[PDB]
Amino acid sequence: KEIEIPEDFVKAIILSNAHLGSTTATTNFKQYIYGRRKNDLIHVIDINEMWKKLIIAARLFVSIEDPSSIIVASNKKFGKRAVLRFCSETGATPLIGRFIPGGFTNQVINDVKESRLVVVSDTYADKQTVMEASYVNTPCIAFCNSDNSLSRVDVVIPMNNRSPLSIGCGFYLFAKVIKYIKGEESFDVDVRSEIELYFYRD
Amino acid sequence: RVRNSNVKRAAKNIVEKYFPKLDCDFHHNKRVLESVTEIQTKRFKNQIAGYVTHLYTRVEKGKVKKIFIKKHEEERERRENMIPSSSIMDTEKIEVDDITMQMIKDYCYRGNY
Amino acid sequence: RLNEVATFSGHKDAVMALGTCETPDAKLLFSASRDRRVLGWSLGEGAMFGRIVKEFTKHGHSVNDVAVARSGSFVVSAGCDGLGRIIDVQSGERTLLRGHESDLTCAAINCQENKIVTGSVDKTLRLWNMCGELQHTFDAAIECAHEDWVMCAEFRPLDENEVVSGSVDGTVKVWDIDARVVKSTFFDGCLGSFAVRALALSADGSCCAYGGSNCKTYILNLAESEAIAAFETDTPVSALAFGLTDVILACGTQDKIYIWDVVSNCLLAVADLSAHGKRVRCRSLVWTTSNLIAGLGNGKILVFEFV
Amino acid sequence: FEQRICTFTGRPIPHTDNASVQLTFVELDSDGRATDKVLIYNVCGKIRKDGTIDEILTNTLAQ
RNA sequence: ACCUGUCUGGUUGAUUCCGACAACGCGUGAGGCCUGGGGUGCAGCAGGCUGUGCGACGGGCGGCGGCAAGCUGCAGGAGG
Repeated sequence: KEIEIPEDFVKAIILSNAHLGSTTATTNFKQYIYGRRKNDLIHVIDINEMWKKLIIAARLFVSIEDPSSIIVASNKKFGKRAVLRFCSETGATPLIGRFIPGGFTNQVINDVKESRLVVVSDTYADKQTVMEASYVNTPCIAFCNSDNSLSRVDVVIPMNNRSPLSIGCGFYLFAKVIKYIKGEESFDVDVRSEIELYFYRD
Repeated sequence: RVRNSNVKRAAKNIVEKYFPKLDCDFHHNKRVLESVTEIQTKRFKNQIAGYVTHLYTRVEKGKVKKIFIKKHEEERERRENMIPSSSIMDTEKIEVDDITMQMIKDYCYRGNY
Repeated sequence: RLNEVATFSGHKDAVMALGTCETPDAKLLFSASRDRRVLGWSLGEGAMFGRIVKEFTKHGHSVNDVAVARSGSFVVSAGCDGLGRIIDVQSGERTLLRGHESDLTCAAINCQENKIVTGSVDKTLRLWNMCGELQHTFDAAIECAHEDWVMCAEFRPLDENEVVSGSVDGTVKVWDIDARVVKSTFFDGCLGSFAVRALALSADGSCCAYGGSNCKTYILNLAESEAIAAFETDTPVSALAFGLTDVILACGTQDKIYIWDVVSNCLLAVADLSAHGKRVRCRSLVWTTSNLIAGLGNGKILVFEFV
Repeated sequence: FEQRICTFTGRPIPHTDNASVQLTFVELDSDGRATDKVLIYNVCGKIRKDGTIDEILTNTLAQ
């Protein structure tokens, strides 16, 4: 069967303005669109399509033996704690800020591990990582906006990344399904206290 | 004059390894440097210990984004834990605009324009 | 309830130490500073008050501490060149102390003016008597001796020969020197961020205090070897003295002057020095019988009257 | 000698292609938990860089 | 072939550095350095001599620039 969204989780993404998608949508994105707002010219994203791409991304995440091999990256400073609260929780390796090019190809540098998956916050902001992953046969999940490019991305999570809470909500929910996939924690999470660690407050 | 990478990368390491033993006054800041390093020539000590004070002034303001000090994240995580006014409780009967409610017609709650 | 009465002309750099003496009807003040000179200040009648009386300018570098005798016959200088000196203020002539390796930090004289302790950054605090005779070095031969610089050291007054010693590791190590063995070593009242920079002793010798680089001051009674109370400070407090004829403390930090009542363990008054300079930093305030006198990192020496 | 047939195109994966990616997916239980068996997926190079690898993998995994 | 590294910009006497960056790390040169010059601490000895150190780093302050590098004025100082 299909897993249903909690009313707890869908409470988050409306005030995340994750369904407040973008003004422009590509034809690769139109299946993630139920409609567009005729008032603000903003495409509103399907939540049901957003949730099922999360569980496929969670399915692809756990399939590797070690989650620490997965190198998750975010260029912007909005997702700095969104990837920091993620990797303490999921047990992955974080990459924050500018991804140094050649980070997967050049073997003189050994700061991190050789990736078996990468997931990025934005292909616009981390175009260097999604290209460098394709040089080393490494898969790429990505959060992808309505205007964003999706080439060299295996799994698109249709969600907004131009809000400080938005990737903080998305990296939260992607961490929520992961232990739900393992059965480590159910949806009994009480979002009152957890998601604010992912949130970018300054 | 402009210091070089032989001085700046050196003085970056001194303030990073040995931050609490330092102070804003230069002559005390040099007195730690003979005690804790081995620098041969006395001019080049003054090159390093001068830039240590030029670092320790702006790391006292916390301006540099590179270096990382044990005291300065434990003070930061106190600032990180904001007493949370998350709007999930603050929003009651959520006003969602006219077409945004129509996509949630299968399973819905808190209906407002 | 503190009033800044007057100021001195003073040096052109940071005053490291202040000190006075009880003489027959004269109150000298000796102000050690960073421009390699130590001045002598009189405080008698108001026209005579604040006028330079003595001056010693033959040190090599910053006079990091100075020590004035309770008799007042002589003044012990502690300099960063590495050689302490015992200056006879009437003669103007000095002896030398050659024992330390480098950059002598602190000095103190006995109640009975027999011996003097000098502490430095070479992990040593070496004792001299009144002639220049290196009696003992207390580096590593005695166990529980601190493994970094000694920033401050004083004598316990009513006690015969007990010496207190603050250090960079935060351990205020106090010992009887009668037999060369350590009595106690404190740490936050219980027995390099934590780094005590200056300490004070009471008149009765029981009450004692030490500030630090941990933005904290700890006030303790050495006879019980127990902490009386603790008092918190905004910046890494450096200056510290003790009030005369009352159980009253006065701390000086990078910007402010905290006058903390001991027996009431509450803050009586605060004076801020931000009006004077930006790189103002109060180092080594000291009390007189009339009113307490506090020196500053720019060079001015400020006089305050307490209520 | 053997060459990986790409699942979605049906074409063989080209010779020494770096964009070619192995894709692993655990089967999902009825309540949504992970299972020990794994869907194993072969992906050609050019279908990634076209960006068309997304929408095909949506409909294949929807089955 | 070559290019990037070795740079839009800012900076420096300096490819000196800040910074953004398909580059990352290094190396020469530059700097550091060595000699003389001024200030004085100690020591030794006798148009005074020569050892040993200290002393200045652009440190402090004000204004520009701010991840800034730095520039510039003044104080202090024998010396900027």
